[PDB]
Amino acid sequence: PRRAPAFPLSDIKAQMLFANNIKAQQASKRSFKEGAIETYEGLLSVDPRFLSFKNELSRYLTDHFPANVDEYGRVYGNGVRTNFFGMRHMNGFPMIPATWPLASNLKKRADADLADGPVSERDNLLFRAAVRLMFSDLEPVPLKIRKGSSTCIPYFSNDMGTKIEIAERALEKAEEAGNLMLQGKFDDAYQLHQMGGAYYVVYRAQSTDAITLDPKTGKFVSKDRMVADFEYAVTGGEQGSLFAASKDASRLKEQYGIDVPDGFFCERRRTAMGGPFALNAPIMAVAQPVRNKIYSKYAYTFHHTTRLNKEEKVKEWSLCVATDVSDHDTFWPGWLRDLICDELLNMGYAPWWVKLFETSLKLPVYVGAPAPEQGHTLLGDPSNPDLEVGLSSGQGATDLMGTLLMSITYLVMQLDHTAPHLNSRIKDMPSACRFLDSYWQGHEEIRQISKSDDAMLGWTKGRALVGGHRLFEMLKEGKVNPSPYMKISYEHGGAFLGDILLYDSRREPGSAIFVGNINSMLNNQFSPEYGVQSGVRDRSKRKRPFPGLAWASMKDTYGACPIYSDVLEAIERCWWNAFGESYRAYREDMLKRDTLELSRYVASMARQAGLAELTPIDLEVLADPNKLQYKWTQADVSANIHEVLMHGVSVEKTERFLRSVMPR
Ligand SMILES: [Mg+2]
Repeated sequence: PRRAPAFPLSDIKAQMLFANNIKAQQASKRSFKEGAIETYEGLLSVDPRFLSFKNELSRYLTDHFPANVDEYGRVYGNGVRTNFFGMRHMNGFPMIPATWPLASNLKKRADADLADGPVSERDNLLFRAAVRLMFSDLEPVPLKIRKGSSTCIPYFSNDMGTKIEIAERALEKAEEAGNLMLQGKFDDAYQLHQMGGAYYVVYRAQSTDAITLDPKTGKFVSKDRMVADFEYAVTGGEQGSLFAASKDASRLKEQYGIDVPDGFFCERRRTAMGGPFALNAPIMAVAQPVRNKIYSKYAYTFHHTTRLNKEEKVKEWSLCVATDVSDHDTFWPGWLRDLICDELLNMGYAPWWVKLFETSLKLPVYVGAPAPEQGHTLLGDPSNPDLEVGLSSGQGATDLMGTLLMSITYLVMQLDHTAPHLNSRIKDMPSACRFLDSYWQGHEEIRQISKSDDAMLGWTKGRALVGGHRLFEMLKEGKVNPSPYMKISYEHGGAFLGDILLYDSRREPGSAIFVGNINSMLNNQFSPEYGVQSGVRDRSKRKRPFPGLAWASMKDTYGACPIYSDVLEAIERCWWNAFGESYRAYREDMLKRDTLELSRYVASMARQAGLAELTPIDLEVLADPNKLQYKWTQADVSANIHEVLMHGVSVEKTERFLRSVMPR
């Protein structure tokens, strides 16, 4: 069923992806690299005292605080959903090998018995209504760019001035590039305007992953993570193999002279892709106005801030179903990209813009280094973008693509299994739009709160409620998938956007509360994804600009967890045992140093201003800006703090660009 073409780095097609500069050339050739992360300034993730600490703490917390999750996956009591062994990884050392990204997910979807298009006309109207409501009356805003982010293919620039020039040029030339693509002249669009080429595959660490302690043997077992070899990836699974990657860390002693304590493993590695910036800029210029619309007009379903903001909505429900989606990005359907594009054309969107958007979701992928002596291969031909990878992580609108798919998928699930009496309200496009507009504002007896693959489905009192309970039972039974679109199940320990829904004896949403996940505090404090990057002078460009600041927001973020105090005391006791120092004093010193350093970056902050004007969100984001890419948005952050992390292209340039894209 057609193998994807593959080109080695030596091939002209791969050489054309990398500009004639040191950074781009280094990116093309970069071999497999691994090493201990600098967890905190002067502390490596493999430091013997640190691993001793992690061993004692993970064992103690699991012992004293076993998971309190009922038969229906509802969290109660202590607010704990699993063991605490997830911290037991040699951070910076990945599992081997990482996966080769699947060039086509068509067979993957078909074999999982998932649909190759909307099943019914109702579903087709709902997906199309989502496009109409999300992309209609948009207002232009400046194009915001993350400081220190790469432009990837072909320049690999990290310079803000260069990135602004690239983005401004992209907005000027997007029309000419899109029109070339409409003529099938992809090579010309890429050669002239750097719009096309490929995604650059970077493998990111998932610092904590499931580990269990086998009571029979007293030995730890890491969760097997399936990976595709090159043959499997190019054939979409027709040939080659899907096998468990090796998380065994024994090798670190032999290779690096690192002592590996019992039950410590190599980290899970996830594919992540970096888009060609010239192609992403015109997409981002439309994506941000879309987010502003859905987070304002449809704030009920889409705008999530605090645990109390979520709680106010959920408390009004008679039933709350916390869903789980299996491997969302890889299963994301190309038919949805095509349906979205077709609908945007029907709405009157510039055909050249729609073509750029379509192309961004079919683009080839350049594989770097999944393992030693592997990689440096382009999958797919940039002259005719035709890949079906699912949803590329570095595409300019990935969050919206997952949100569009999932929001409709969950609504269809509620219609099919609980509310057939609402089907008569969805007869054509105008009625589909009116119904969806009402549903997304939380005005119907069936409701939802969602973001990409995370959601909580609700039922108020009414005709759909009884069906809601049967659907929940069907999910518990786990024999039948309730959706034709994606693999849906219930979450084992229901949570929404980091906050655990803590139920009491009644097991009803009315008396349930949202609390911070204590395991996430431990993940963030002891297993960060990145090192401190102490060599990167400009802190605003680091992956973790001000790690010390997270101490100041900790009580606000995690204080509501039933075992908050217990965990902090266990940390103090274990850190004393391992380092002969106070963890609290260590964090207070880091908080002081980072507070002082922060004022250098904030124009409004005097030489020793303090954190007085900053919110807990501001502090969590300054310690981890990745939270601004999956948890929160621009409007949730103070303006003076957003400026530390982002820079923008003027609204004058974007306003002119947006006028040319949008209908009449
Ligand atoms: Mg969830």
